[PDB]
Amino acid sequence: TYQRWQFTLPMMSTLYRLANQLLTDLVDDNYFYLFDLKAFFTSKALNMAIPGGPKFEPLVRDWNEFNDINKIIIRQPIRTEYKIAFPYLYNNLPHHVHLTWYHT
Amino acid sequence: IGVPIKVLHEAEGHIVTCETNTGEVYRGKLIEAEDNMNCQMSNITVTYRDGRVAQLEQVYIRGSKIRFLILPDMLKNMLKS
Amino acid sequence: TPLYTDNTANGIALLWAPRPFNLRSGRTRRALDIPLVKNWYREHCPAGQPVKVRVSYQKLLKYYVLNALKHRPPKAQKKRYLFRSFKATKFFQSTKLDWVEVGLQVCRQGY
Amino acid sequence: KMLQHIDYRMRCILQDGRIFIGTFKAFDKHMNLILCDCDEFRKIKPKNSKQAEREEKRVLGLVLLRGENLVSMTVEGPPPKD
Amino acid sequence: KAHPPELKKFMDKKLSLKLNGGRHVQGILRGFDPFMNLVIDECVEMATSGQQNNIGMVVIRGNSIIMLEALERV
RNA sequence: GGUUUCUCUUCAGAUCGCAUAAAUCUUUCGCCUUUUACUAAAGAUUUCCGUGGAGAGGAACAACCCAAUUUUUUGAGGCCUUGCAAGGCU
Repeated sequence: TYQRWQFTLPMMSTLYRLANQLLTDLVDDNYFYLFDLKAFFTSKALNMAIPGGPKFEPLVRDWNEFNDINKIIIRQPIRTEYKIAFPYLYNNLPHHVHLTWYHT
Repeated sequence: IGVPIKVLHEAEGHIVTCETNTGEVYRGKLIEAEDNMNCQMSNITVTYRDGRVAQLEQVYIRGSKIRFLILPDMLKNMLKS
Repeated sequence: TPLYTDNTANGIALLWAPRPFNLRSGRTRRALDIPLVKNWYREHCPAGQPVKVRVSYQKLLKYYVLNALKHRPPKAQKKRYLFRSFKATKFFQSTKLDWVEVGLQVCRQGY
Repeated sequence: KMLQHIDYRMRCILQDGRIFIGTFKAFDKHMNLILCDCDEFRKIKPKNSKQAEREEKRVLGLVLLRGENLVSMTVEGPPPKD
Repeated sequence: KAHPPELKKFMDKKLSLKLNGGRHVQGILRGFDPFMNLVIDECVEMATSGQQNNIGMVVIRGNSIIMLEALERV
């Protein structure tokens, strides 16, 4: 029926060596820091685009003191990456947002 | 190593009663119990064969010369055996 | 026992390998269900590539993200087998043929 | 032969001639015994002594007896269910 | 197995020793072996009369040791 | 007592499937003469290519060693007084 296989470890090392042209050279996960699925989900929900990443259609589609510009200390700008990383801190209204894996 | 011995070591730190081969009765805290039943205890009350009591700070009784020990009832309530 | 053998460096090497290499045993998979390039577009596009290729990477990631969002687990339904029903009839016979031979028949019969 | 009587209520006779009755829960190589809900009797083992059945009975509780000082054992009553 | 008795705590302390035969002596622990045989220094026999007599440094065989009691704090 | 291999029934919780299609309906969008065919997001419901657990029947391949202290190879027996028990004894 050819349904299950079990191999010995020299077999697996030979196959692993022969397949290396198609395989990645990453050992851990941190390469995909803001490039994982959860970052892309959050990005889609906030209508923001990571620079390499996909772009979608938006999900969501007055004079005030809280938003005033005389009170702001513009030290660094807030990038879009920061809003993906700490979504509840840098967004008013985060709906359907996913928290990303912090670090391994 | 015997099943009763493991249960004895379990009573270390508890108040226990010990009768010797000569019938003197020692009640107090079990500090150390060895494999051969050698027993170190503290703050003892001893009740002799005549009925009289005394008080001792520190004692050590040889296992062979122990007739028996009473352990806390709560501690007993081993199951696998 | 020795401290290490010939297999030791390789056996340690397989602990940090990507799937399915990291395992000893498994179920055989369908040939089509193994993309083999999914990891290439899940990484950053290399530097210096032209605009069409850079955009290409974004589109492949887009479809990857939409499949992952929209997924709901499979509904447990009464399966039916079409070919087993055909083979139960006396009208369908069965044989073993070369793939090219069968392919030619498919072409002729469709015509 | 020992494992059979485990969990049962058992009448144990000591070398000085005391009677220890308790629930037989454990033993070992030396015949050191673990006796739950154990009482000690001195004067008699009653067979329905019309005068009284129980004199010099003492409640002990959870007892570990050393095998050196054990002589013999018989079945006194069935296991308590608890 | 071939265990030591746990007596290092009692080393060089004054002790009260109850022996078989209703015998009692007092002295300073100077050493021991796996059989619980003891070396006791400045030993004194506490005669049943109440009178006490100095016997010096002695060996007590662990066999005949019923009980010991420290006269010090360990 | 086993393994392999076909057909059927039933239950599917599990990344049911380290993969991924289509259709229908409702909302919003983009196309702009009308309808096919459509653009792209959300939600709901189906179909299709595959899978897992359990049960029944058929066929094929293998087989009926511890007596010298701390326990179990003994400090073991004998005398006196009172109401077997306690104590003093040898």
